[PDB]
Amino acid sequence: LDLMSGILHCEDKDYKTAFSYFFESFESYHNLTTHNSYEKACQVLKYMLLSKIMLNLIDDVKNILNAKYTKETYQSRGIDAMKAVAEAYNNRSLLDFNTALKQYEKELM
Amino acid sequence: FDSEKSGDREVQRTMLELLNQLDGFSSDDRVKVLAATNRVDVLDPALLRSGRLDRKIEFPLPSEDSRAQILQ
Amino acid sequence: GEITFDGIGGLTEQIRELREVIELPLKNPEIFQRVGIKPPKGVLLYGPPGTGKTLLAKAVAATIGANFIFSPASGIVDKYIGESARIIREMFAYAKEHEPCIIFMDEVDAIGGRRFSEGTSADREIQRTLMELLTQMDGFDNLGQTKIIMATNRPDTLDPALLRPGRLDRKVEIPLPNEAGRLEIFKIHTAKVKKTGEFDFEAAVKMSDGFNGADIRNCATEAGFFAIRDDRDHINPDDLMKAVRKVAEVKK
Amino acid sequence: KDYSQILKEEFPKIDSLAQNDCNSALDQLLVLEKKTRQASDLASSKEVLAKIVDLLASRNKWDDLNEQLTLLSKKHGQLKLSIQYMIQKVMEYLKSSKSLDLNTRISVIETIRVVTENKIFVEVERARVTKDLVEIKKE
Amino acid sequence: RDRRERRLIFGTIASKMSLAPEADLDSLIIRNDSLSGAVIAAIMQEAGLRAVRKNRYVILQSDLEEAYATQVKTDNTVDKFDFYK
Amino acid sequence: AGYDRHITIFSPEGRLYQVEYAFKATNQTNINSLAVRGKDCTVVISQKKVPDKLLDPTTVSYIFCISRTIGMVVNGPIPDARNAALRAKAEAAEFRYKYGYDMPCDVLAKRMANLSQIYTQRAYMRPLGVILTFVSVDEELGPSIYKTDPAGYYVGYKATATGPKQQEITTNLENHFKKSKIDHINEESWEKVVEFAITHMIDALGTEFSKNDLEVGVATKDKFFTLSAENIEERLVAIAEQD
Amino acid sequence: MTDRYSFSLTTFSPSGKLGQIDYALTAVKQGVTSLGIKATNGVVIATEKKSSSPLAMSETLSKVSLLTPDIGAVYSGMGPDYRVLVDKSRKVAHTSYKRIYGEYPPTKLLVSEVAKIMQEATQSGGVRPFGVSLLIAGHDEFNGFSLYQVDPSGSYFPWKATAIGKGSVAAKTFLEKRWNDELELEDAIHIALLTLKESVEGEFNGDTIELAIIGDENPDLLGYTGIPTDKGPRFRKLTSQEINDRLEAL
Amino acid sequence: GTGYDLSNSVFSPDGRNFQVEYAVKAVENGTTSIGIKCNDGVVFAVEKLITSKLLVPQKNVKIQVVDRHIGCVYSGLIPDGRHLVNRGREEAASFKKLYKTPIPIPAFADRLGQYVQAHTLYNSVRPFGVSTIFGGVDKNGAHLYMLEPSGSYWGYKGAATGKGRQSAKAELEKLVDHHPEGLSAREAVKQAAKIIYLAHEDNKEKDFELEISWCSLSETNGLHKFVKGDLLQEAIDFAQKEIN
Repeated sequence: LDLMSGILHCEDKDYKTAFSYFFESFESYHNLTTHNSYEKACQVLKYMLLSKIMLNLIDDVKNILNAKYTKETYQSRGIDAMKAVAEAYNNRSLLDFNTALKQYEKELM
Repeated sequence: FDSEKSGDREVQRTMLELLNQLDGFSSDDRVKVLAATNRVDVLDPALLRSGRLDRKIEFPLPSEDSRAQILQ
Repeated sequence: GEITFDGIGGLTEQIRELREVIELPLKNPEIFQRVGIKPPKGVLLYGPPGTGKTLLAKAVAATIGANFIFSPASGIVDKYIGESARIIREMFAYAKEHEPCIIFMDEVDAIGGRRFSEGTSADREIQRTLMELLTQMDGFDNLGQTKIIMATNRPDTLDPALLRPGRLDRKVEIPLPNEAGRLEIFKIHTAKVKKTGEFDFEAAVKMSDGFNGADIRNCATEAGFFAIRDDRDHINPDDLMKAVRKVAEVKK
Repeated sequence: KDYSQILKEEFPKIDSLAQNDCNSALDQLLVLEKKTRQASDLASSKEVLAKIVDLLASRNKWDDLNEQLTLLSKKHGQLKLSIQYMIQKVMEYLKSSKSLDLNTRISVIETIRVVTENKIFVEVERARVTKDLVEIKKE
Repeated sequence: RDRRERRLIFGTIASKMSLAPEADLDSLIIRNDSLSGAVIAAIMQEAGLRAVRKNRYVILQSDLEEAYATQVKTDNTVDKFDFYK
Repeated sequence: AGYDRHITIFSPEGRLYQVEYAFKATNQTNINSLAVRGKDCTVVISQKKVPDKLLDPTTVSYIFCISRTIGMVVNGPIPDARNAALRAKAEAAEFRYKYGYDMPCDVLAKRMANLSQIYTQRAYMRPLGVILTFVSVDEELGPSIYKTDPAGYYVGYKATATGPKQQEITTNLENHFKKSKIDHINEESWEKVVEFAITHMIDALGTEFSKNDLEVGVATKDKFFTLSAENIEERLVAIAEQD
Repeated sequence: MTDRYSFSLTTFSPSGKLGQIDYALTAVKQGVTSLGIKATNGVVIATEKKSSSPLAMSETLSKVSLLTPDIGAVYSGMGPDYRVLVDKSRKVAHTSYKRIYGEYPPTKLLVSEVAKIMQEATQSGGVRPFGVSLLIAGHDEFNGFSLYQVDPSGSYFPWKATAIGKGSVAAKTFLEKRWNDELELEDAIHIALLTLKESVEGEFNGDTIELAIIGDENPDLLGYTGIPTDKGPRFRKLTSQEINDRLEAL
Repeated sequence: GTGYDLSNSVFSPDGRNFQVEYAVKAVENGTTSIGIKCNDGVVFAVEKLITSKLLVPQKNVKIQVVDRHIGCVYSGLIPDGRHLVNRGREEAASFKKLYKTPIPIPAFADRLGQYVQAHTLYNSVRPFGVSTIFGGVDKNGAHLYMLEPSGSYWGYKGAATGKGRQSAKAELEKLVDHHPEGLSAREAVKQAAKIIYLAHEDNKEKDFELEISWCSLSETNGLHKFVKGDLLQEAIDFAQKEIN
């Protein structure tokens, strides 16, 4: 219910409260064990990082991958694509923005 | 201790203002407050201190030789 | 103020907390604007009436030097046109126009309280004062540098709407002072009383339990009458033990 | 009964001392301390108990004295502040000595639990010996 | 209250205040139960007050635990949870 | 009018006010006691306050002896304590009169539960201002703790606590058992169990006591006794070493 | 010794009712949430164990008691008031019954004696009435399975499926949600687990939930063989491992 | 809602019975009584209010006795203290009936304690507003207990109650440090007389009469005896010189 609601908070901007809808599911599907697969749990984590990039907070994105409590050992190609977007926001260059576009195009696009 | 002070509401603020006015001027000892009553029942930590009632002087009934001096 | 912060000793546990939530935000409010927080507005100090209440009232304004606004509960409830309304509003405006102002309330149980059934029979003045205090704080005009100190007999008998955060953020009990804190008090009021150099200040601390500057003056009253009987201009260190022991029987 | 407690200290101090100053002293603390220690009743701690440390000094290697000092603050004791006064004094004998005591001053900091862990509300001595350790590491 | 419904206040009020990456807001959610809007908002407010007491312009993890013990227990009364007598 | 707080009747809020005021009388003495269980035994420790120097430390006891096996721990005034003490010793004797074997642990808690109800159910009897705590070693389930409140309710407890500070003592006992995932403490000798309860007691309180300020009950298998002043002092010296 | 209050504490209110009984229903509606359902082949009884501390073992307290093992019971209300009813009901069902009829009482006969005992302390002076509500359901050789709802006033009422407790307002709709005459004994268990879960604010497992059903006569729970007339007790209390096994089938 | 003091079973919001607190006030309005606990025996001392010279000395004695081996003394109302001893004396014969042995101190301690705690439960009966002080010698030693109107009693190395208990408790604590081992029965009589004169400052409005009795092992051999002869005369002249 929060994942379907968090999508409605995308085109409406206001990403401050949109991260709570996505973070509520991460700990919810984590305790489901077999009920969640590897690919389904990977897409849920991508929603949290995508909401923070729209909110423009660099420190909160680095705390997700660095801290094991926030990461819970979930990593893939599409997850690393969100890190390249956050690094391109500080330097403000479209070269690194389109760099991860072609390589990660499978999962990213 | 009760909540029935609604009828005593005028009496309640009487003792409250007494504590307030005695704290206004602490440099004047020439204003004396004396209360002559039958006995003491309800106490208070606010009533016992400087500038207020402190020494309790009992007024018992006169003794054998005391009534002889009064009548004389 | 006429009473500094050295005569309120024994409350130093609370004194360290009160100075940081009152003296610190009043002298330098600009430190909170950088973080984005808000300082508390009111400070609720309850306890037994008459003990340390008069001292802490003048002690807050002494370490500051601002104006001391005293609000007696007797004059708050009267029969007039707009009585308690004009008292709080003009005080609210006088605190905004003049920043160095400290408001102190004494015995708010008369103007407060839950009563019994929460009905009103000649009770309209109780709700008149309480509703105005809560409405001025949550409005679009707050008090940044203004501190309001309230006192009552019991905290549980007041309005729970005020105790919630957003208006009154400070609830602090006033218990009896410790033994090490009553030594500094006994060196102040007794200093004005003429005595000798052999006077022992450690005689009372053993027999004193929760005796502030108000209770020690009763010991000086009994010691002042003793100097006339013995034809002396001072008192012996034994007069301190006999005077505190008499007070310890009536008090705690 | 009044001064008789402090008179029994110097009596074994005179006659014969060989290697036995450790057992003939610290064991006396177990007999006393039971009903004593009110205000002025101290005949040993803070006064004579500090003299025992002065007796154990200049006797054997400081490693044995450093271990016996922990046992005083281990079981019961009285006040850690009184022990902190002795620790400040031991640092003075080690400073005027030096020689092989350069590494001894480091072992005293780690062995005593007063410096490593919280004991009494006065920690002033805990940071005093710590600054001396910084001067050793900087060299 | 709910875990996310309370988190909506943490992610909002604390967004306007300076904090540190060491401080974690997840510990103040699950541990807290049945709190109003101002009580949770007072946690971020008291954390900033205690930081000024130590002269700090940010919010650390230690300042959260010091301000947590004050607002965690609103019930001092006894004789509760009584299904008997 | 004020008969709700005078005699025991159904209140508009569904609470008995007269009985609830008896619980506040348990904290008048300010005694915080915890009960822990070993492997085959159970050890309980209670606080002891001696305000007057003329008090005899041998006569003052907060932990009584019901029989050679089952003990009792009471927090509160002695007059309400002896009311439940005379019945507990009598009902334990009446059991072997009609049966002949030893009363189990959960049985004495039930016998005293209906008796404490008589005070609450009947208006002419006031409820006791004490709380009953029974610890012993059962012949089947082994160590067990049954703490009977004046309400007349009893249920099994892993490690319980009482007094105003019981909230701080309980928090210490929660973090210790969740790590070991066991209800009791596993130890062979019963002397080490005494040191285990003192460790959790000091950290919850934050102060130290002497041999005369504490009373340590010890319930072993088929035996029960109470440590004297010299035995409690030996436990404080033994725990001083190592930890 | 010489009780001086013989007057009843329950008096008629000026509104036309009894205050002591009306105020006793408050503790019933504020008590522990329980439920029961009567099927054709058996009766299911479920309740929730609410512990004020995590260190309190819930295995000692039994919220589902046993009078005679044709009938289960549960209390939505004061425990001590319920415990004295257990000792007295077993007495009138054995000393005053089994010593006469030489058998065990049915469901309708058991609620008749318990209802009279609850009123004894209500009318008598110097004693407080019973504010506990009981649910008594069992099997009969003729009328079959029958369930009753015992009020603290002493008036029982028959019910097919009833739930009383804190969430009793919303629980009655859940028992009236899916119901028919084709329900089984195990089919009512899955409904009981989903209904009770609505009122559980804490952990939900076999330890914190007490589930007891009334089935056929169990020879394994009897203890002897060779007598065909007695096949064993009908009442069976489920363990912690059996409750968790039926949770994955929901 | 007031009225908490109108019944014994009604508890105050703080959990303290008002009737119990009022029973202590009745003790402060009565004649004080002291006591001394020795090793081989116990010593009891109590004064008397002298209205005029019409009172005949050594006739009416507030010190009671339980069998021959136990003395008793109370401070408070006269009928309350004497009735409690009668219950203990009648039950003392029941103990010798079944058990054939004389009742010791620990068996006599719980004897009077069960009655006082029973009156607090029943609101229809009045509790004893007196402070009972009893003692004696048994097979295990000599013990001294002090009973309170609330039914609270424990071991006491000294017993002080009544109006003058404030100055009496200070002297009993000094005798412990002066004699940590024990005290003789003859010296305890002289020391108990000085304590009585110390509390006489409030009683100076009238005269005074001292009644001292003690029971020990090596002297009375478990027999309750009153101080008479030259032992009483030497004890009076010794305390009167030290008090002034």
